[PDB]
Amino acid sequence: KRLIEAAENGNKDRVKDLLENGADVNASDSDGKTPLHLAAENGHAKVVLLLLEQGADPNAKDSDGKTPLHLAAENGHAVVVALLLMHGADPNAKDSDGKTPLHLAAENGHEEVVILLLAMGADPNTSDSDGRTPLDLAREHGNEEVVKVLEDHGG
Amino acid sequence: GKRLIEAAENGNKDRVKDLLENGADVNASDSDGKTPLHLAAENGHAKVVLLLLEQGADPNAKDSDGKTPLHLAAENGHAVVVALLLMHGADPNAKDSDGKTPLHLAAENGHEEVVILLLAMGADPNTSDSDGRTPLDLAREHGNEEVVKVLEDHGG
Repeated sequence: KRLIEAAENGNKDRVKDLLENGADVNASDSDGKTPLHLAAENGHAKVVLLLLEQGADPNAKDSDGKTPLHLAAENGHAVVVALLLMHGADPNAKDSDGKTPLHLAAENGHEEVVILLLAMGADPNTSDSDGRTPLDLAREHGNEEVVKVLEDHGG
Repeated sequence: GKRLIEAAENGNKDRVKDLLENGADVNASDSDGKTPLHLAAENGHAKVVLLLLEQGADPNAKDSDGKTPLHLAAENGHAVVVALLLMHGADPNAKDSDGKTPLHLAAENGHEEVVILLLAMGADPNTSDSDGRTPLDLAREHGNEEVVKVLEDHGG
């Protein structure tokens, strides 16, 4: 409960003391949001690492089917994405719109995140609910470097 | 091999791919022991780094200074490159000729994101270089306060 708000604002000290007091590393909000979802979304890499080493699930799905990897990828938090991938976050997990972390990174033009996801086996040809691939979204965004990266990985 | 090294240094992914298709050795070395992966990691060419790694480039190949591509990427603060190298098994505790690990080089140059990634992959925060200095001593010496705190929190 308090741990979720402490991970959200990137308050590492308050996160550390709440788990020392016995707070569940995998505690969930009414929206299925865990402390790892919010720290990942907000780009708090140090908090993300502490949560991961304490056993936080990098594949926990919220009510939108989004994992902390979806949220970090969407926001272009490259270091956070790398930390999640290192701890076994699925780069092909689909949200409620059928979008993988790669679809969200490509849509928002996050080249570094796209590279990291592809390196960890993200399928560049996965179709979302509208039948669109991350390449289709990268072309809609217009960043030609992301377009090129996806094309080079068999997109 | 020589053409592959310069192309990897320039970040020319298409020329790198063309040379590998023509039979260029992924692990070709210069007279200084620098491989195409050493130069692509040093110059921060993440896309070239990924292509080289998937084609079998050694992330632990040592140059004449005992530096691996991880040392060079960590020293220059290339976070994405560091993450790519770590994913492919680069040793975060490898020592160069000065006894410095990539963590010593990252801490010396104030590269906080690189330090976080190295620590996450098991880099020992208390390794001593040839002068008996730890990454914390080097982070302190060069006034890198953000790096100092991170190292202290990881048992430094």
